[PDB]
Amino acid sequence: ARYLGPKLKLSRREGTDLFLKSGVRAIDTKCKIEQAPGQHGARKPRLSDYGVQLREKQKVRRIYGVLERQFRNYYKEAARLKGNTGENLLALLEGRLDNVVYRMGFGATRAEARQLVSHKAIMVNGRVVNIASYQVSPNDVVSIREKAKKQSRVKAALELAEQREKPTWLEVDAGKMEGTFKRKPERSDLSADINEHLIVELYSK
Amino acid sequence: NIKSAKKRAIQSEKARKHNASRRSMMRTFIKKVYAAIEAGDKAAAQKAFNEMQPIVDRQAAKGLIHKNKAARHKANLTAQINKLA
Amino acid sequence: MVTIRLARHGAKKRPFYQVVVADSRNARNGRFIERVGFFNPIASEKEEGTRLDLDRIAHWVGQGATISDRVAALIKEVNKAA
Amino acid sequence: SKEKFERTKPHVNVGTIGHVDHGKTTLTAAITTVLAKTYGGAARAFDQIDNAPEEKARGITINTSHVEYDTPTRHYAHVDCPGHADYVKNMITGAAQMDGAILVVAATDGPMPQTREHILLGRQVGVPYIIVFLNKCDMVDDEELLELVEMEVRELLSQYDFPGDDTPIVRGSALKALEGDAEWEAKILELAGFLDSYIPEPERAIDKPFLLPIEDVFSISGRGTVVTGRVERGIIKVGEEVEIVGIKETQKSTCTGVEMFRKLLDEGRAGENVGVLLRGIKREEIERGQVLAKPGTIKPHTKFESEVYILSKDEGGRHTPFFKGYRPQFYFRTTDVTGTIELPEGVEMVMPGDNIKMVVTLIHPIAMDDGLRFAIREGGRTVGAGVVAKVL
Amino acid sequence: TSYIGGEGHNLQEHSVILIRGGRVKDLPGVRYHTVRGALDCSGVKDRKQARSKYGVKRPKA
RNA sequence: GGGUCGUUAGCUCAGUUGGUAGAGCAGUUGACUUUUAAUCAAUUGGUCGCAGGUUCGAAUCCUGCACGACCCACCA
RNA sequence: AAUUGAAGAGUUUGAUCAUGGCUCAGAUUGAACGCUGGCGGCAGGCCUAACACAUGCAAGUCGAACGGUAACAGGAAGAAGCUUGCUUCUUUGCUGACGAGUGGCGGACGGGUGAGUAAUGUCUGGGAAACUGCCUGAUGGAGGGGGAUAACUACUGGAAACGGUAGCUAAUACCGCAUAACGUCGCAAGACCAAAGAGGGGGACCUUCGGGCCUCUUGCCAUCGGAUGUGCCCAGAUGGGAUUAGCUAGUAGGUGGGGUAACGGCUCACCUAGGCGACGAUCCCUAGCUGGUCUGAGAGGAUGACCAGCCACACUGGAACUGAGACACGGUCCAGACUCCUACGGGAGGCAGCAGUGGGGAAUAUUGCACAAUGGGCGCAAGCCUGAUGCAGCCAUGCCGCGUGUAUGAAGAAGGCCUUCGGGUUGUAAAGUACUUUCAGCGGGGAGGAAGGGAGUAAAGUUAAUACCUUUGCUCAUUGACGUUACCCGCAGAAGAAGCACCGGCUAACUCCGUGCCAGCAGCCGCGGUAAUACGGAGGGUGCAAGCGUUAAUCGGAAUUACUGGGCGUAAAGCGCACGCAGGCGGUUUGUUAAGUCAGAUGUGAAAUCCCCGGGCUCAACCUGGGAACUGCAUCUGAUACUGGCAA
Ligand SMILES: Nc1nc2c(ncn2[C@@H]2O[C@H](COP(=O)(O)OP(=O)(O)CP(=O)(O)O)[C@@H](O)[C@H]2O)c(=O)[nH]1
Repeated sequence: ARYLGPKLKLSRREGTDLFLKSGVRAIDTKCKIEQAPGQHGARKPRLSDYGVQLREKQKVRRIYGVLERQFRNYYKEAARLKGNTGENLLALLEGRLDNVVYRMGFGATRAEARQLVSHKAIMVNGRVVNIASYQVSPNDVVSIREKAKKQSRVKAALELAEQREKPTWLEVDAGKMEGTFKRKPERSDLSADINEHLIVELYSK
Repeated sequence: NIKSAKKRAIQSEKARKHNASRRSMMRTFIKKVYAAIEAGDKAAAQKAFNEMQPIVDRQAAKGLIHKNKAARHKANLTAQINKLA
Repeated sequence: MVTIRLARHGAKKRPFYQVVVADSRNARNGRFIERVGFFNPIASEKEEGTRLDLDRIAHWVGQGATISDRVAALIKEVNKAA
Repeated sequence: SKEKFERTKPHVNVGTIGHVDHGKTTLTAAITTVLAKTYGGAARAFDQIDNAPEEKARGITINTSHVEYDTPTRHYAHVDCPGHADYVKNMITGAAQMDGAILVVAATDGPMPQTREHILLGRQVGVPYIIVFLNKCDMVDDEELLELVEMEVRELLSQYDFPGDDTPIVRGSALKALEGDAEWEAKILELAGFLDSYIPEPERAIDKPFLLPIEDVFSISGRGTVVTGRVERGIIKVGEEVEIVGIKETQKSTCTGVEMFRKLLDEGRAGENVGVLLRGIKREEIERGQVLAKPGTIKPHTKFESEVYILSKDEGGRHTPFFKGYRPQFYFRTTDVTGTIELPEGVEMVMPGDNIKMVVTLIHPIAMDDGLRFAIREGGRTVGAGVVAKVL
Repeated sequence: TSYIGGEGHNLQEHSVILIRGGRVKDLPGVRYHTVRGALDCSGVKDRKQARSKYGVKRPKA
């Protein structure tokens, strides 16, 4: 269900630093970034309309490792909602459990985030969860269970998190790695640039 | 068929046989009156009408006649005899 | 003969009994006059799990419908006062 | 479904062999009625034995017929094999369900080609001791000529290494036997006595991984695919999923049945001759000639090496040596797979009498095991007998 | 009258095979396809690309 | 599993009384010609469906088999 | 809070714009096939042969209806071996219980298939000439008599099945006599009609010592209700063909008789000679219908497998009986075909009930467990049956979730691969290395589904009664099919778990080597003739994910059937033109009416399903409360400008 392939290859495909390989060493710098999609990166794309739409759709899915059919499930779920669908879908994607756990800082990469949920570590409302597709309910808390706490990794996992932008819609105890969920993530804060405008057009046909 | 309910078959057999005889005797007291009306023996016809009166109701009371048919026989047959009474 | 019984709904391993008024000569989940409330025996210790439309119960039983012993014990569960 | 069977006594694998048209099936009728008088009941009539009507148009048992009889000591699953030279391949198949039989040869004839043919292959299939019952002794009351018969059979067994000294050579008649005469009927009783005595009860492991060479698939209209086979080793219950191993590429199958000669049974045991139902299988998926066995414990290959002997014309074999391109059939208990003759560097041809060694290349992959013996038949008669040495 | 796919085949007068619908618009009348890798028309020999089609197994290694 | 008849160059297929493998088109290759086609010629083809037995001589006859087809039982 | 919703491209031509065909990008399925594959949850799983069938099972129960007791454990009179009450055992229905049988109830329910049926069916909403077991309420009764018969004995036909004849006997079986009213016939007076007894407990009374008797639970009988189910009628809607235009003679109706629960040509008799049709009759083809499902911007079109309602059928065709109800799946009678047994004279059987098999086909499963829970039939109850149902199994068939790991990592290696053989790429990828260990696998803890029922005991009603019985607490033992349960803990080591289609443009992503209009490819345009971005393979890369493609069917794009929303001087398309019936359309004024119309209220539009907002399974799928909608239709009352009817 996970891509689980070379996490920097997806980077060069879009050329964008999708923070897949964020880990310990802050910046990538060891792959000749931006100009190395595959074997023939010499050809600058004519890139048709469907391309910019697809390379936008993929780009978003690459940031969180979301599968197409599963992403489309998130899509109609965003459509039946009121307001601006382009904003409703992003909050749904941002509201992922592993996503919030990452945003709290419990891991340098989202890779560990999804992996952490699966191995009986993350505990919300005193209830251990293994489903990464868990839409986080409004105004809650998140934490790590004792018998899986700070196993030489968890502390260092929050190391890069110090130099992150550190979002607003959440906080953390950080003494036990106990995050705290607040309001839903607003559009203006998230995305930064990734055009959700293109995404809604794509699936509409 | 292969069933303990084969008894319900022979019971319906034992039923229909006795049920036939009573229904048979009932209709003959009816035809007797009709035969009389064919002539116009209001004396004997009325007598036969009175004669079949206790036997017509008894059958409907047992579960033979649907008592709506019974009521009809006491009405239309009366309509026949009174028309020549 | 009309009666009050359960309707056995809900998924596999998770029964959601619908206390319904219907004729005994019908199917379990078959044709029914009206579902007179519901009942969930496994509605984990929370807000709901049992609702009997007491209004039509007295009305229908006061017509010829017999309550089933399960629901009869459920009337002892919904306790007219408790 | 009918009658669940009881584990009273060991399931011994016996039967009959012999020269064509020598009343082997005839004796079969008498032995069963013996236990219908000395035991509870096991009687079988000559006509009841012959299952096919075409066998009632020739008298020869074209389709191998099994009968059932049991002594007050042990049970005996019988295998009446035809003596016809044109029906020896069917004989070798049923030989994978015997450990000792009854050499039924007409007393007036003596050791002949087809008597000699069925005996050699016996060793190559796994049949060590066979008590010889010579039938038709109501027409040849001459002791002197017949003393040579019992004499030369012991010599005939020595020709094929069978120690004919311990095995009794018995004379008797089946005519008066089954037909009510107290005399020859009691002579069959002699066969009822020797059967329990001489041949002991070899220890067929019921704990060893499941193995059952497919004897013959039966059309049980009502249950589906039912197949019989000798559970030479192990046990099997109504529910364990085993595979179909052999010619076709192996796959599993649930054993939803265990029955013995139309009699019910819960679980199987070693050395047992029983029929088992296989869940959701076409009649032609599994086929007469393969092997049923436990999954994950056996792998099949095609080649193996062997020390081979060719029948000389003195014993009844072919005439000349065979050259490269010759492809007879090697028989592994119940399989008639054709095998190309790979002669190594030096021996370009094998004379009818060479005990040479060479590599074998069959046409179909069978569950390989170094040691499995095989009979070689082609041209109407036997062209060899050998043993698997090494698989590649 | 369906077209026999695969660069080379092994069918002959009987071969009970499977037939999938497919016109060719290359040969008139032909509007069907033989199912390569079916009942009798087995997998095309030496195929590495598109083995879901042609019914070819995954390489030995 | 049984017993009865088939299988031969690229193709359609030969080879009677057991004497030694090819015929008509061709697949293809050169020529005529708008390319040709046709056809004239050129090249070729089987370990006689696998082999063995009797054979001086076996594609012919004697069976057992892979690939086909009919009836016979196939009834733990 | 309850529909915020619509895309195109390639292709005729030298090239252009139109018209107009074709084709695909999407999604869906009761899908199969190929390649592949780790597990789990929740659904689905013969659409073809309404073809045929071995075996097991699918509806039996009540002794609180009765005579009985052939069985089973006891009681009792006796007996015998011999440890004279230790036990052996014949009697015996006296008990607990219970075959066969008589009787009562159900078996017409639930289950299955969709052949037939084009409308006697369905869906929608009104109507009146209807019947109604069990359940519930209420008004009276529940008196007294009679003749057989099953069982069981005996003789006995027949292969068997199935019987026959002569004796024996009961009942809540059957039949009279009586008695009846607000019941039935009749305008009325009058006339006529019903039945059933058992079970528990017991003081006085009383024992022909069976019991009469007191009392309670219950059942039976008759009348009026109600509920429910069901029958019945009317209008409308509910597929194709006009290359079917005519159809019919109980056919259209009256009266009279008969018949049904009910009215009726439902059926006869006489008479009338009509009635059905162009807003499509009849005949033929095809077909289960509806809520809904798929798709669609909506409108529609197609479909309607499943869940659910209704309808039809039960080997084929027909008929009838018992019964409240069938004109009947596991009922009968007969004829026929197909099978089985045969003693050859004669019978026996219907898997389209759950599994299962043969055959068919591209195509789909266990001859599992249990009535634990729900429902149903019987019964006072306990209990018994239940292939409905609740589960388990088989299968990637679908929907959803998770995992196969993560981090560091330049030596920018090995090798594959391309080359301007500089270099690049594969490639943080791997290795090495730091940690984590989900699910599987093994070893241990462990909910919830379970409400009851049973016995004992307490109190409250009832009654002569502290008894019997009903209601309500306490207590004990408990009641688990699933079940190696949900879930949790531990152990082990990254070890067991990633492939599949494609890369000319459509439409995401490139070259080399080789084959030479050969092999080949393909949805459309189309590619291949010695240097192929499409063929075969290699490298790289893309899409997707336990799935991916292919085939097929449905719809959309298709505004190429256009109502919403198209065309007709020439692209297909104005009849050659005119008169003219039905039909459709209709100037202007006043007034009225209120069918159409509009507004409001009400009944219904079933539920499940789609939509909104919440809740519970670790989340989801799914289950799911409440609401919304169900666009319709009927009725009453209003507005009455407009269309229409009617008057000048
Ligand atoms: N003298 C004598 N002749 C006998 C006796 N029994 C049989 N025969 C004959 O022996 C012959 C073989 O009979 P058969 O029963 O076919 O034998 P088989 O054992 O089936 C033979 P095949 O091997 O062909 O199948 C027949 O001729 C039979 O009549 C016997 O007791 N005595």
